[PDB]
Amino acid sequence: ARARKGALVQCDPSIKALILQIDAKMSDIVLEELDDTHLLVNPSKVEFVKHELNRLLSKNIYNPM
Amino acid sequence: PADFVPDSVSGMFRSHDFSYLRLRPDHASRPLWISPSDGRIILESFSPLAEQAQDFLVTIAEPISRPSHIHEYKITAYSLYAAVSVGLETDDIISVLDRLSKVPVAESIINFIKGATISYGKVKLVIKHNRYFVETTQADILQMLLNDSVIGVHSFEIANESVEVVKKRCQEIDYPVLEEYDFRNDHRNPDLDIDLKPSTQIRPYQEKSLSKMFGNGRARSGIIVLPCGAGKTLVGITAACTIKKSVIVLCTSSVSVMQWRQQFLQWCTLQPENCAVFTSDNKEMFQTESGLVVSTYSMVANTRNRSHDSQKVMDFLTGREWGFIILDEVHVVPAAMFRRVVSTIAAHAKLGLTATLVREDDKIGDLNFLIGPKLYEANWMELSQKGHIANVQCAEVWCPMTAEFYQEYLRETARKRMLLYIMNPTKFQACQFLIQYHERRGDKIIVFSDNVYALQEYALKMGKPFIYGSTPQ
Amino acid sequence: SLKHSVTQYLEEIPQQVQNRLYTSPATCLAIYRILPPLAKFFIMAMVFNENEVPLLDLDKWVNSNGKLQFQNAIKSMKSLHLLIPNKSSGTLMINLNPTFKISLRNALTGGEVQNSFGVVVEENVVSLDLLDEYSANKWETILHFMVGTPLAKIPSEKVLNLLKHSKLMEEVNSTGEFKITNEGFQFLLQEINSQLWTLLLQYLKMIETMDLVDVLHFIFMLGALEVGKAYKILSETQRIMLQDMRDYGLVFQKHSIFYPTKLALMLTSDTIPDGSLIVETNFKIYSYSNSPLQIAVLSLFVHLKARFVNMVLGQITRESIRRALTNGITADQIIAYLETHAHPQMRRLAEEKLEKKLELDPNCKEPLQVLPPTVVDQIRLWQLELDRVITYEGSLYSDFETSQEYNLLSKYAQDIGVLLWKDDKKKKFFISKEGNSQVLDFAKR
Amino acid sequence: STIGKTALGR
Ligand SMILES: Nc1ncnc2c1ncn2[C@@H]1O[C@H](COP(=O)(O)OP(=O)(O)O)[C@@H](O)[C@H]1O
Repeated sequence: ARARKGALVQCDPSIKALILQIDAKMSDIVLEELDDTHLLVNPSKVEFVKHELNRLLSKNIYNPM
Repeated sequence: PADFVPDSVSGMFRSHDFSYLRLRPDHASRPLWISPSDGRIILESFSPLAEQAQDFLVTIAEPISRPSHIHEYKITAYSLYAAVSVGLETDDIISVLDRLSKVPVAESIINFIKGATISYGKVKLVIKHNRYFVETTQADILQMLLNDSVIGVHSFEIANESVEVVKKRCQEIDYPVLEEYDFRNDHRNPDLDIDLKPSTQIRPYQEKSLSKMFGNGRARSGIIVLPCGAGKTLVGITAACTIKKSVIVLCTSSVSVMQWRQQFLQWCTLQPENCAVFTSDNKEMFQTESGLVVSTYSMVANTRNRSHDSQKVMDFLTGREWGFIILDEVHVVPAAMFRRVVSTIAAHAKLGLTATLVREDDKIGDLNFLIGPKLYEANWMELSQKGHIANVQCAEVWCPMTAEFYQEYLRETARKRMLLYIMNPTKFQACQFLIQYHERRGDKIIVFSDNVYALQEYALKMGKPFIYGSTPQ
Repeated sequence: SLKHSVTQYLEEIPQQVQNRLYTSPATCLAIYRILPPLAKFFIMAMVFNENEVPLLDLDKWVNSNGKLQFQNAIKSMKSLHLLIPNKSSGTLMINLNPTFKISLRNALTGGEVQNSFGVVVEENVVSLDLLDEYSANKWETILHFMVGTPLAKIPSEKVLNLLKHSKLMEEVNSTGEFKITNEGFQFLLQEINSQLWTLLLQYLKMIETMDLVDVLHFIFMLGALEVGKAYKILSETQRIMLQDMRDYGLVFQKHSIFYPTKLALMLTSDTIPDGSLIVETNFKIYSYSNSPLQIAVLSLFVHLKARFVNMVLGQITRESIRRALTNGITADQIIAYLETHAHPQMRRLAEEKLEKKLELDPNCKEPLQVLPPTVVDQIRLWQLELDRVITYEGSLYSDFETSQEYNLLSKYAQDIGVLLWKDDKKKKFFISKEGNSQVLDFAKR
Repeated sequence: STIGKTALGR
């Protein structure tokens, strides 16, 4: 009997690996690893990781002009 | 734009709003829209006069995008420079544009056209006995050109290698040079007796391009752009057969040269004795007075190392004053040194043939003073729907990388991830399934692969042959 | 959807209020037209006879084929309490509401009406020059403020308050700006008649304590009135209601006499194209439209680059598409707009494409796609990109003493539909924050 | 148009 507040992130192995790299550089990002598709993350860092992940993924996308 | 109230949405268009003008009463018939700022032309291909405008717009404006319904061209300085040469003046252009334009032509557009359309036709580059002479039919031009820092019925010599410099200087200065060859009155160059046999056929677009090239009757110099497989070989053969002068063709391959020659002989009545192939294997040249030399850029642009036979061939090429040069895949001529061949090799007429007139660097614009402007371009979907070319269902397959390789993708550097995401198993599995399905459908399949290691791995895995640079002819 | 929405709102009203609503013939004439044709036929049959007819006699009229329509007609008529079913002598007799009957009789036979339809001042004005311009300008201003394009004369606090308090035009003071929503885009996609009905319905729901029956009296009487003529001024609530309706561009006041406008008649019943556009394979849009409303709505999902008098040219980009999606607009709605505003050239080419498809294989009737499938695929793929990352709020349960207890709790969560993931090997599971309290209570019990 | 299908693979 123990409850822990947090944010559940559901994704695929690739996004999970990206999140693992981000957490390895910043341990506080991921609070815990649930499964190969689920990670428990800090509520405060959700709004920051979303924006930073969008910035990181922008590289793989070609946006002319 | 006087006493014209802006709309509430005018802010969204930053200096692009074109509502300050009014529409003519005959808008329902006039198919053209003109951009007063960017120079873009919107053409209605589903309205009367669309056919009459489709060729004039191609002549005066470069195509940006030409989808099914609405065509998009653009007027530029280079396009106007190309148009002003073939018997076209601002007066005629403006007359046709006004007669076909829903909106009146703005004073800014008129000024832009006038500035560039009145600076052509005062200098001519001629060649006499392997000497390049910059002949001008007027003398008063000297008082400015000879007084300019770079330059220096009257004719003066110019260094052959300095052609690439003088032509660019001419582009910068008001007057650019035009290379016209009156083969009818050209008797010094020995003639070659080759004609197209009756089996030859000219497609309507090929005939239209030839008309745009020979409308005045004097052969000009420039570039021709046709889709791959449109018949560029036949276009070149027709040009050579109608000019009837000594010609040298430069092609960027040996198999291409072989088929070039094979089609050359098949399509025209060229006698084998008058034909010569200049490649690495055999270097013999025709002993007849006039013939054709088909070689490659590697065999014409090299200056340091040459064989004994190849040195004799190069001396022959330099000593003789050629009459026509045909550059296949001309998009490589503006390279660091390939541009040197244009200045060194002597020829009265230069034709380039290429399906694409674009390249990564900014040297594409140098083609204007290297070989001349573009002459003709042909649409792809138009020919596809007219049956001249095939229709393609282009598809992009998204192969998800598996976690095992993606985890290494994250850590690996830039150089290794290239092989990593190219050798993913999902691509192999999809390729195998598609190969089986299409083989049951009875299709002839080509699999391209730039990476030699990936090509070899796929070939050895699937039991199928691979071809790359190491493969012999 | 017009009649359906109006009928739904009228059905939700209490019977006590409906009985008083049927007092004026003006409201009855408007309500009568909204019912299905079979219901209207039955109502017209019953209005002129002062007797009771059994339901079986009405059933006899309908043929076997229209037996299904009979059920819908009777259900709709009974929902509004228009027909009062009285059972006596072993027969389910059917009778019409006396107030509705008398109102219809007065309206049809020109009986006493108590000036429900109003009077005439015989002082006509120029409808085209003034009424049309006034209503067009005011409706354009409200729609411009809705689409978000800058506009000088902002709408009045009345309509602004209605907009905010309604689901339409979500606003936040912390952000300090107003933005459109999914329902907003649907409203803009709806026709003029439904566009007016939506706002009027929202006003009807918003008003509190101005009688509900009086509001419908005024609206239906306004629908009754004809444009281009004067009408002398009515209820005390209806005076302020008329002033408020002037804020929606429906009725024009000099600054004593009010005049209905084209939208007033548009309220009652319905009544190259402007708005038709061409979409190219290069993700380019060329809309042969000259209207700031259309330009602004196109700007939602088009990265506008320039414009001409006759048309507007733009380019579809990931940024514009993401903006539209973030506003809550669905790709289905976007393609619906494009399809219903497709150019005749696009429609003809698509018809030829379908003809070629059927000629090649007439066995299968492929759907008619006006615009190339690649654009649809790209838009849906961008929506999938936005939906790539999926996150939920909740808590994780672990360290279960017994597998039986773990299975019991997980199964209870699954039964109540608050289970998102489970693993038997690890004896762990995750539940939604909404069901966290229920799961905890069940665990305690 | 096969967008909603599960991705290809083993
Ligand atoms: N007018 C034509 N009549 C017959 N065949 C033609 C014609 N134009 C092109 N072809 C054919 O098109 C193919 C490609 O010709 P080729 O000159 O190699 O094109 P390119 O050099 O532009 O790739 C050849 O099979 C050629 O015979």
